[PDB]
Amino acid sequence: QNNNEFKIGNRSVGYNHEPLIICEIGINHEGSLKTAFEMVDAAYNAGAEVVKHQTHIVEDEMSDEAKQVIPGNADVSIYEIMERCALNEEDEIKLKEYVESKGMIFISTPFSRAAALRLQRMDIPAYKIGSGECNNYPLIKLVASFGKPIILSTGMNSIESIKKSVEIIREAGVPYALLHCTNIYPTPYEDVRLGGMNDLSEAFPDAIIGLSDHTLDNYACLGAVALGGSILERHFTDRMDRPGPDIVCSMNPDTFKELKQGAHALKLARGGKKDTIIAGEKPTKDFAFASVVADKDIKKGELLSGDNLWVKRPGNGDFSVNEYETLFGKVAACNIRKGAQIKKTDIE
Amino acid sequence: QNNNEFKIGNRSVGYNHEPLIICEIGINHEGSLKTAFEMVDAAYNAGAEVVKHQTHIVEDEMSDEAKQVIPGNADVSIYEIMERCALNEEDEIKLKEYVESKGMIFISTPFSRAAALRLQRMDIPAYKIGSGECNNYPLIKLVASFGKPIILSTGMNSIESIKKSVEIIREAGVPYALLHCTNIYPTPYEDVRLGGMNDLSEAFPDAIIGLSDHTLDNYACLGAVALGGSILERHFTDRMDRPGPDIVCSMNPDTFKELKQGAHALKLARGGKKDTIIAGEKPTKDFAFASVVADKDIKKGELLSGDNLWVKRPGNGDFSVNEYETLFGKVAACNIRKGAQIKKTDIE
Ligand SMILES: [Mg+2]
Ligand SMILES: [Mg+2]
Repeated sequence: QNNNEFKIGNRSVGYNHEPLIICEIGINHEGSLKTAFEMVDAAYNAGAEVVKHQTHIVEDEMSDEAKQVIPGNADVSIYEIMERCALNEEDEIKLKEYVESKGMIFISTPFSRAAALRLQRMDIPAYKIGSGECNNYPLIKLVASFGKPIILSTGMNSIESIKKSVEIIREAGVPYALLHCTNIYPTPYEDVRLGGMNDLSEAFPDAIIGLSDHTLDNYACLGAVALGGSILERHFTDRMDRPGPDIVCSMNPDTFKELKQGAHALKLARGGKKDTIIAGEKPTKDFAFASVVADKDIKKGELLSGDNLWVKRPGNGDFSVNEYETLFGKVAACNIRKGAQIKKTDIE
Repeated sequence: QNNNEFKIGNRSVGYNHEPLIICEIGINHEGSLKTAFEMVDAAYNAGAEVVKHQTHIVEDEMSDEAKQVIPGNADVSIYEIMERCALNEEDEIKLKEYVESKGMIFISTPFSRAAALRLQRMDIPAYKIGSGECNNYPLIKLVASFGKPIILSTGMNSIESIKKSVEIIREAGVPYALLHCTNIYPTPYEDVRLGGMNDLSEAFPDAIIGLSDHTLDNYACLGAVALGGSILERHFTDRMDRPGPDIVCSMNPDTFKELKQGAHALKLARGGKKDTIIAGEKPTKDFAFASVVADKDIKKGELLSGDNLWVKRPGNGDFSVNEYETLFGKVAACNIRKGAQIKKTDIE
């Protein structure tokens, strides 16, 4: 595929590295630092490498109009949901310390100028930009000016619209990833369109490519790895009985571990070339390929033909099945017994 | 990808159809028709559509040399294994009837001229050709002359070598599939090279493409489906504690069902295009996209600038974030309150 790569802290990402699973706790903590810690613990104990937050400062994120619009996966205004689940600056700092105290990488998605500036003050190692902000060129300009790598979700946006955000990122000179994404909560399998990842890599040859997913299980992400994806993001919860509008499409510790194991296998199995010679097949080639044999008793002086020659395993005969027709018309230099492999000494 | 398709009996196969899982009982029955029936039952009860056999007539399959060569996954000669597990013509006919009595499709792999002729007499709906015979051009010629579709495994062979077999198949005028395959029992993940499927489809645009697999689990096949594969073949057993050299890489009823369910999800999720507009994202676009707002109180007559304008959710404002910079230099036609969306009536 490609050899693009960059570092998030000490963790390299890209086609030639192990796929990175981003555990998006998001708003799943419902505004409780204690709940967030329980989810951070569950992620740690499951083997997570990265916990991602969402940084919500509602007054800079939304105008008063947001109090009258309802998301497809809720029954109250987006403003109410965000004001309910937002952690304040003091608590988010503690959350980052807690994640890092567990040896994991902390990143977050700013949904506003104020949030981006908060995260720059905390000095996070990379920035996630959500699909809603993929076309927020002013906010992308700000985040790119921080000089850290950017992971950009691309849901709800065309290649043409994405080109403008990538132009800004390239101008700031930071490496970046593009996550294919579909922003329906939850997303039907039929809307995932894994082919969109190929479209992104074709259009943006310098991007690390991955998938942000909101389906009900791991299949989409496993397919993303088979296609060459390097970053996988799903929401994460410690328990599936938690309340919250994103819980239903979340992984838990057990399904995280399943994704991690499947991503490892598919990282190994993906790519490569048909024509590569595999040493381990040699014993099979040696017995499974066919050699030319006599199909009847052939007397000295008789001509070899398609009527007195055939081919049978194994592959150690003087003439392989690929040389079958070249023997036609040759002269038997001695009697040849039916069923015997044709020897170089059998022909004149 | 493509719209190639053909019928195996009443079952259409190809990119636009449900992936077909071939339950390869093979030599797993260890020569016992009773055992083969138990495996056919297990496949039926698990939901299998196709049971595939192997047709071994050892005298036409192997010369005496085969009694001295040992496969990588056994400790006796290939001749001994095949003579031990082969079903005679009477038993194979009963096996085909039994499979069909269960509503499933019966196909088989001939390893010899005599076996191919036996299967033509039984009138099977399609022929599998194993990777060992992919370069057995004489045998392919014979099988292609039967006028039934061919499913050709391509392990241990180059594209160049495969082109000669496909030429023969095309000349006979039958539709065909190409299964990418690696013939190590079992196959390490790192040797699967799922990219080989892309190589085959590029070289042979008229082929239905799939995977024949000998890994220890379903990951390779699930990746094959994500990449567009239409046919999946794994060995199949009723129970994993059965003896036999291929049992260890076999699926059983539970892992068959898991593959069937994963292949369904990935058939739905695969392919497609990034730029497709998804109706279900519309509610999210409506609240998640940003509109232009006043970043400070702006007095009538003042000019709009990057210093007194910003952007915030939701997306119902008169000016979207993509129009942000076009407002620069416009004149406020009235006082504009900090935080308000910019209205078309706010500018001269
Ligand atoms: Mg999300
Ligand atoms: Mg096999």
